[PDB]
Amino acid sequence: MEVIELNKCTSGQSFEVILKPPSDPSLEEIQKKLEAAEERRKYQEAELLKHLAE
Amino acid sequence: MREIVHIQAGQCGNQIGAKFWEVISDEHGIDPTGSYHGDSDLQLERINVYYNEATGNKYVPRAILVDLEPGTMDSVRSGPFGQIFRPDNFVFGQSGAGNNWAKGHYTEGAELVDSVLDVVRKESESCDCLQGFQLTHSLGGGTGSGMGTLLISKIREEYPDRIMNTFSVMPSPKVSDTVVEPYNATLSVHQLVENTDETYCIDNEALYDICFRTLKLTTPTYGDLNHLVSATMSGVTTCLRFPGQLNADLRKLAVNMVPFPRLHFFMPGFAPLTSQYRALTVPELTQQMFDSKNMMAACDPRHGRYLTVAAIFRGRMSMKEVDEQMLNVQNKNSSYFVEWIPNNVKTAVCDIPPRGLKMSATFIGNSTAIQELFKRISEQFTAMFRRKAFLHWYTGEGMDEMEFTEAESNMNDLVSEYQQYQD
Amino acid sequence: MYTFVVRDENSSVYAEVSRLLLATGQWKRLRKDNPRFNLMLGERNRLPFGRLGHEPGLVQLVNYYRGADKLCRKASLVKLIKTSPELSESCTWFPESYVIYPTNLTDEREVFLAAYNRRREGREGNVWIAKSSAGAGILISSEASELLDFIDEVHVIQKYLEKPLLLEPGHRKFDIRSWVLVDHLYNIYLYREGVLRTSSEPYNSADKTCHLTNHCIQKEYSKNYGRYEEGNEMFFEEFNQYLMDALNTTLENSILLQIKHIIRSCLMCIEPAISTKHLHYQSFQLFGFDFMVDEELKVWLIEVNGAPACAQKLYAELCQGIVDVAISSVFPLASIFIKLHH
Amino acid sequence: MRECISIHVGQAGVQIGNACWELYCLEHGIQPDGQMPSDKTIGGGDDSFNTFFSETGAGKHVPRAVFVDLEPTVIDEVRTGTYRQLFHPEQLITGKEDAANNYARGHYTIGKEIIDLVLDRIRKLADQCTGLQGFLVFHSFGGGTGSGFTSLLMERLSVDYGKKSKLEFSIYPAPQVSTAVVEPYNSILTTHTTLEHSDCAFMVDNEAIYDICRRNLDIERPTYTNLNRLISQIVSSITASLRFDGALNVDLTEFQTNLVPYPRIHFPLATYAPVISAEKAYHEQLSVAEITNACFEPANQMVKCDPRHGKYMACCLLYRGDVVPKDVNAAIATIKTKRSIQFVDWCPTGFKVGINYQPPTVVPGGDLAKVQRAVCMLSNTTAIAEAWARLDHKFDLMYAKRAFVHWYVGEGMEEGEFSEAREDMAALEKDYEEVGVD
Ligand SMILES: Nc1nc2c(ncn2[C@@H]2O[C@H](COP(=O)(O)OP(=O)(O)OP(=O)(O)O)[C@@H](O)[C@H]2O)c(=O)[nH]1
Ligand SMILES: Nc1ncnc2c1ncn2[C@@H]1O[C@H](COP(=O)(O)OP(=O)(O)CP(=O)(O)O)[C@@H](O)[C@H]1O
Ligand SMILES: Nc1nc2c(ncn2[C@@H]2O[C@H](COP(=O)(O)OP(=O)(O)O)[C@@H](O)[C@H]2O)c(=O)[nH]1
Ligand SMILES: [Ca+2]
Ligand SMILES: [Ca+2]
Ligand SMILES: [Ca+2]
Ligand SMILES: [Mg+2]
Ligand SMILES: [Mg+2]
Ligand SMILES: [Mg+2]
Repeated sequence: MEVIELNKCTSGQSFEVILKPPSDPSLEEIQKKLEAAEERRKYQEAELLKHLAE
Repeated sequence: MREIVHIQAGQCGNQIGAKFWEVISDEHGIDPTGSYHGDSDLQLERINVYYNEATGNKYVPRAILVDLEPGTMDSVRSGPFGQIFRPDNFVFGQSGAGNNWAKGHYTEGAELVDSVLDVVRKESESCDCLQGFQLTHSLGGGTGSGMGTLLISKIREEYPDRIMNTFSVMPSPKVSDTVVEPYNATLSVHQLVENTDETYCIDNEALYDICFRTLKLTTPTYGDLNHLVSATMSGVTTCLRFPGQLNADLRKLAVNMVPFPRLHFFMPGFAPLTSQYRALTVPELTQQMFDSKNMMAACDPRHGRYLTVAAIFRGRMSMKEVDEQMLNVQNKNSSYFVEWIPNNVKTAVCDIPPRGLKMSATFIGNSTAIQELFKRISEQFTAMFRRKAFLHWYTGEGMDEMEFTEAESNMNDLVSEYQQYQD
Repeated sequence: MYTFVVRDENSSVYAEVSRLLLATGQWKRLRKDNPRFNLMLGERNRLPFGRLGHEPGLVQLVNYYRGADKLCRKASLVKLIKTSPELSESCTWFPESYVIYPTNLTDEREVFLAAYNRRREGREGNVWIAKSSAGAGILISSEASELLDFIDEVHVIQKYLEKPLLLEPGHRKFDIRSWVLVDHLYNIYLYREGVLRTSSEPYNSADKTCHLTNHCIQKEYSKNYGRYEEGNEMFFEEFNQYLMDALNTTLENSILLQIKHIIRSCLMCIEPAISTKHLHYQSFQLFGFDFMVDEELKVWLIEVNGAPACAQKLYAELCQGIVDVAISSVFPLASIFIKLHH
Repeated sequence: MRECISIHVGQAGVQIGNACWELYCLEHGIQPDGQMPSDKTIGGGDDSFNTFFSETGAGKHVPRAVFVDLEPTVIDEVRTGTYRQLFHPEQLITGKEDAANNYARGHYTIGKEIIDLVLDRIRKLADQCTGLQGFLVFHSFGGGTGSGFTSLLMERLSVDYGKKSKLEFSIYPAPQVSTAVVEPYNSILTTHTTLEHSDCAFMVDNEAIYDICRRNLDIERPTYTNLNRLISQIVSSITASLRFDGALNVDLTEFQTNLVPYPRIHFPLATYAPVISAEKAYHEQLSVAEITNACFEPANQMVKCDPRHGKYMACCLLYRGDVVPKDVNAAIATIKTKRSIQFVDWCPTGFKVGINYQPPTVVPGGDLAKVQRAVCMLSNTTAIAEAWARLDHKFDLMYAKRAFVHWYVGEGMEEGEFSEAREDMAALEKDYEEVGVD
């Protein structure tokens, strides 16, 4: 049971009580994923319009 | 401003569509002349979903009336709320369709569809954010069935990223006009399987039984049948017409109700169904709401399983007691809800009840038991097709037997698809 | 109409409980994977406690206490007794035990050898027993070298009670099995009916047939199975009469008082760790305590089984009691236990 | 002084953000019109409260916040709400059609079309910062925007503000108030793509907030307004150290240092006490030991789980009100001898304590009663993994049948991203079990 690093001020205070010692993707890649998904949508819609065309 | 464009085609579609606008126009305080005379701001909160606002504070329904005959539409224009519809939105021919899917879809209907799409385009061009479309029609006739599915296919081609919703009346020998209704219904069902996101299956067999068995109507008429459709259509659209958070628009509804693209045919239910001054408790609404006798599709829910369920309680009631009753139905009959879709039952509440009721409940279920309706149509179809009976009415319009064979196989596949998820 | 699921098909005890619940007409059994259940008869291994108590409008109860394995494991029980102040290393009703990990892997090898040499030098009885939780594999030897070499081929080594109370006629060993039920309120109920799993072979302080009282070992490797009592199972009525005719005492005074004391001390110890008082789901569990009695009429704790079976004659009575105090107390419908207050 | 920018995404993020900024103004004495009489440095200053509020030449204190939603209705509330004068139009971003509870629709389809606008608005606030610490992102797991667009924003933020910290306040989905069946899908999808981009996330399970309202506030059917008032209290207790003078959790970097020894395991459990119903005329004020002891009752946690059957990696006690260090230590010593508090061997067994003398502020007319002292415990327990198990199980049930998957594929998402995200959660659950189990 130890208390350390006691800091006090007007609005409060903080401290630490110890009870026992121990025993990213780039913008280019993100754009590719976003465009790859938009391309699959365009392909799916083109097939639908192709289907409706028949 | 998520606008919905309404379309009603054929005799059944216009007679039912007319009653729908008559019912919801009353709930929103809109009179036959389009003037608002309500007393609650909740009536106008989402009035633009179905109504346009013109000069003079007038509210004009965003509806398009289509038919190959002038008969039924002349009755609408002369009906109670006939003057509230936009005059230009009446698109009709003169030849009729003779209860012939081919006439509505390939010959007579083809000659008139482009002018209908011009009205749809005009209505859509003014929408700030178009949700999609809702169509009212029957599947047993020629115009609503044949031309109705033609419009859906052409609307999807021009608005592929919008939601397509339909109220589709299924034919039944108990309330039958012609013997070719199974032909017309089978041909249409395949169209609906491909080109709609949500289809409320309204079975004239169930509507007749409800009027006869429950409501005690010995000689039901189409007017009696359309009373149940008005109340049901009003209930299923409550979440779209009033402020809420569950299924508030067409796409979110489809996301909660359609786990697989082709299984998008719903069983609507309504409670109460009184043949009248007694107060209905929340437990009573729940029991009747899930009771087979209150289903509009003439399918036994206990013969299948619920993929998803949408419940809408209307009126001033205890939302706490509503949650209890809904959980009690699921927990007491959980064997009828598929266990691989957790929490597949969503409940919404609306303070404004329907006209003449202190409170009501509307049921929207995606059950695999709907296959019983498709099997029924499929059996009646095959009984005649195996002898090529009455086909000449269709081959005379350019159709070939092969197209019937394909429609037969398409619906038998749909039945098989429902059967795999029921186990 | 309450609902329950069965996730342990090999449970003879709860197979009867499930049979009784259905017979009441007020319980409906669901699929083992249906989450809308009131009661779960869960599996022994990896019961998903994390998914319990998250069903709106459903009071959920399970037949196992999460964390009770600390008491129902060979190595766990030893550590719990030594490290818990409520029990203390100076515990007088638990045999001197040590946790010995195999060399092919804390550990108490040196500590065990220290106490072993003290007995060898002191001329005292230095017979120990090695066992583990993965047994049917037990070794009883007086040489420490054989015990450590056997484990290498996790175990625990404790003192072997060399002076056990021997029933007459027969001069045979035995053990006492007590069934204890703990409900969602942490009431400790002791089933009035116990059983003595006696050995049909005379005890020899110099073959494991007369030393191990297991029911499977007596019915397989013993040539006197069922000679004195049916199925080598002597119930309290007969045992109590023997204590009166032979030792001039009763089962309550000479033994049962110590058993009740041990049951309370163990369960009261782990209560803060496993209690479901303020938890979003409730737990109960049936335990099987095994005791040894020496010639001085002193009771010793051997182990605690978390998924115990019951004697054939006592299945009905005990299972009904489980439904009455453990299941029906939480889900009422439309005493054979002794409450150990604390 | 170093600024912090708050970002509110989707309905849950916006409405929760609206509740927090309301509470901030009451705590700092800022009026709805933006004026702050106590602020003697007009038009500037580097005070503690300036980390969240900028100052105009006219003395207005503008929150360093951005609101984003693919639908205009929710953010229109803030445009005409009580504190509409606090924000300017540039801070509020709205679309026309939302993500329809579809992660793919929020991340790919609709997200791709507005991501650059949101970043441009974030850049405007960043340019007003002399030393930007990072961001606090509010959002739900279940919504299409909260889940789908947030993950895309978190990716870009890492690219545009690589050195800045990012903390989350995430709303875990609960069926009692949920609005979609696919919320488990969206929760796991957004956690997968956001894990590497978040330094510290505080999850709030609507189930826990819902029951706390019904149990401790006597609310029969809690609403979002009830839930958010309580959530903003916990959020206030967590961010108080950034807005007031102190020495504990003085910057966003200190949150990771004090609560996250392992990066992937960055989901601390929050427990708050006391929650008292304002409908009670008089209530016995709880002591330091009583509220501290309450921090170990599962019924007061933001996520229902049993910390007794896990291990701790760090633990912070945040007190607000009449609290002195002497009483804190006396309550901690007593709790050790009665509770099952197990730490990991490679970590000390202790508590970092922070005390702010100003007691908690309560919105006038709300449901929470005024209290003399309150505490919020931030504990990194392996027990919180129970929430992942529940979520992953519901995911497995639906995905085994591919139920609703066509909605995501239709937006351009590949089915493989489902299993990829699920395999990441599988590894996440495995990490928790290795740390907190023997
Ligand atoms: N605690 C709390 N949860 C909310 C609130 N609003 C929504 N939620 C939860 O958020 C989940 C749905 O996400 P939303 O934020 O509503 O959806 P969204 O982010 O707007 O994305 P969209 O799908 O495009 O509408 C549900 O599980 C709700 O329970 C709120 O105000 N407070
Ligand atoms: N310290 C000890 N002193 C004396 N006998 C002991 C002993 N440890 C074990 N035994 C004997 O070994 C028998 C079985 O031991 P244990 O209970 O560990 O086996 P087990 O767990 O396989 C049987 P169960 O699970 O049915 O109790 C006891 O019934 C007892 O006869
Ligand atoms: N419920 C209901 N069903 C109708 C109505 N009118 C016709 N039907 C059904 O619709 C089918 C006839 O289709 P109909 O609409 O008359 O054909 P269309 O005008 O060419 O599209 C038959 O199965 C009738 O039972 C009506 O007003 N209400
Ligand atoms: Ca012609
Ligand atoms: Ca200033
Ligand atoms: Ca990073
Ligand atoms: Mg007709
Ligand atoms: Mg055992
Ligand atoms: Mg939204």
